[PDB]
Amino acid sequence: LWIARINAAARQNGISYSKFINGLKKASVEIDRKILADIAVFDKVAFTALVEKAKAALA
Amino acid sequence: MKTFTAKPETVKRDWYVVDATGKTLGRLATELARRLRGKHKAEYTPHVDTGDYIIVLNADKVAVTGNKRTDKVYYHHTGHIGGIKQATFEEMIARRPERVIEIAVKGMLPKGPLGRAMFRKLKVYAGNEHNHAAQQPQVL
Amino acid sequence: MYAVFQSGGKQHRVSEGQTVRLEKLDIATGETVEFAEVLMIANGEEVKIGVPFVDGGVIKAEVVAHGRGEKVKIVKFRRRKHYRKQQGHRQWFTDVKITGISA
RNA sequence: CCCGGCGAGGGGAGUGAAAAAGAACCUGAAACCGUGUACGUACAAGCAGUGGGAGCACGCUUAGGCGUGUGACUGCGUACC
RNA sequence: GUGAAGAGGGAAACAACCCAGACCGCCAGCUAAGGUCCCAAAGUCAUGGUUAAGUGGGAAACGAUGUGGGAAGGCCCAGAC
RNA sequence: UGUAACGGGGCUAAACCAUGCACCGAAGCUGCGGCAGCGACGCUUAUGCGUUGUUGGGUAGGGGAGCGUUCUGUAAGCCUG
RNA sequence: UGCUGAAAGCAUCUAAGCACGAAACUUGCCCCGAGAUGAGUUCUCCCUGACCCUUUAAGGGUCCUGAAGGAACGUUGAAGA
Repeated sequence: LWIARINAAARQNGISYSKFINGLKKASVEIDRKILADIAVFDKVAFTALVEKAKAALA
Repeated sequence: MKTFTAKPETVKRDWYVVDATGKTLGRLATELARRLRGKHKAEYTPHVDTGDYIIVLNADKVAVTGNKRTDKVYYHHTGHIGGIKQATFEEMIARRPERVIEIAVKGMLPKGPLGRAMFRKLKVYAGNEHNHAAQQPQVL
Repeated sequence: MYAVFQSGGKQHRVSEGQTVRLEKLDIATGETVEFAEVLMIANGEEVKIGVPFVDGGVIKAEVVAHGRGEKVKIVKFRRRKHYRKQQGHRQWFTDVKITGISA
């Protein structure tokens, strides 16, 4: 349920749950994505930006 | 305050022409379950009570990719264990849209529980653009 | 205001809720202690530039108010299966919450 | 007093605190039952569940997620000695 | 090795038999050993071979102009096939 | 005596072996509550509350501690038609 | 059973490909069938007067020169549990 909102559309962008998470966890302040990412269910239209932050090296 | 989402009856149905029929059949007949439940529409109740409406188009194209196709049987013996048996195989039975060679979800919701109310919501009308007997409003 | 509190409680990221914490080892029934232990609380969680976590600490502290959870709510189960017969036994604990952030 | 079989039992009177003391004389639940407020419901599985919850016969609230039970979905299982 | 007067997660559903493992709580975190497309809740990820048979969850006494990786060797352009 | 050796459905590579990586994740140690036993501490000591260590399934045996329909008694004592 | 014809200038029903074939599998055969609750439908025949009640898409409720009709309607019977 809660992770649905960070994979159903993010799939077609290639940002695949299990395989994104190694990239993300390289940053020691970004740990608790478990429940705190669920705002993504309504936040879509300005949540689109979130993955720009480190993309140069992340992607 | 709850994280749960019952009924939901059925709030997300995603009306889709399953064109994957034959040309990558045994990849996505395995996961028509996880579609009715999930992978896009997973955002509400991905385990309990729900319904879906996927759009059928052809049936006798199973493709299936192995020696299995011309020597794997199916059995029902519907009365008194049958006695006298049956021995037709997969590309010979698929000629008929029946109950075992065409739904797939038979084997993935595999007993009847949770499946007991969602048998023909996908219509199983078969015969291409000549047989679009599905939803009049705009399917994807 | 959007707490950073997690010990026995990390659901609590809501601004008021209501949602539970711990009743801790020592006095937890006294209402208030009026002092404020935290300020790493939030930043983009409250503004027109959005983030899902703790990047900042925006001027708004959290008061020490463990509140008045004094009537004994529901706590206990038992033991039986085979001959395992314990039907009092259960030494107590409970949960409680904050007095309502006046900010 | 009134009906019925010149009956049985009740509906009011009534000695009476009382007929929940009425002569199948005990001030009084138990094995099992009848009409009903609403449930679940003539595709049934597996000690018939406590969960987790939709809204339903009904009830309180200057709106405030509760006070109520058969128990759509299904999850967990084998309560004994 | 603690077996039941020990219950149920192990290795298949061989309660005992490898052994340390539970009082009792959560709309909270995760440890191994089974796995990890599934009923089933995470990559059709990246990075190297093999394999082209339905091979995997049936081997023992042999077989065979189908191929696969390696190091020596024989024969051959004064002409071996 | 109904195809019934993973529980299925057999998957042509999703695999089979080697090399990278992070998710699931029994009651299994963690969040932080409460605390019976035998020990060590700060002191107290009729003794106890917390700190600190060992740790909290329980038919053979020995420790050692809670309460009743009311009888014989606390009490012409206070309680109640 | 053999056709072309190779793997390997051979020999050749197979390798790539064909054409037939039997209690046999199938199959509008013979016999019932969504009582297979997937709940599908053709063909042919038949109903259009006034209105009320709020807690409204949930419905609840009336009254129309009483229509053509319906089963007990008088014996049964051919099937009669």
